[PDB]
Amino acid sequence: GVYHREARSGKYKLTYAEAKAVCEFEGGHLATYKQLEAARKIGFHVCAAGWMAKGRVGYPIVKPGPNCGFGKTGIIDYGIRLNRSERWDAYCYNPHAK
Repeated sequence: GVYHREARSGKYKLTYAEAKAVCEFEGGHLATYKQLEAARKIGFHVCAAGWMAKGRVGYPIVKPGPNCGFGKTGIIDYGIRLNRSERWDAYCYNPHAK
């Protein structure tokens, strides 16, 4: 059960700490790479850095955009950047997320 999530103020405003608090808020759990992958292959596409893993934020793109991803394939994750104080989206993952 993976679903994209944004900030109450707008995209690119959630920090690994905030992004999680939201997902874990409703007994949920941040989405990972492999997870967002199996969901990405089903149609999980979100042109925006989505927090994941212990603190890694990538850019999952199933449809190579012209100006968005410039033509990227799959999730574009490079790993943590040692700065959760960043601002992006938040990938949620709850068994029921209800």
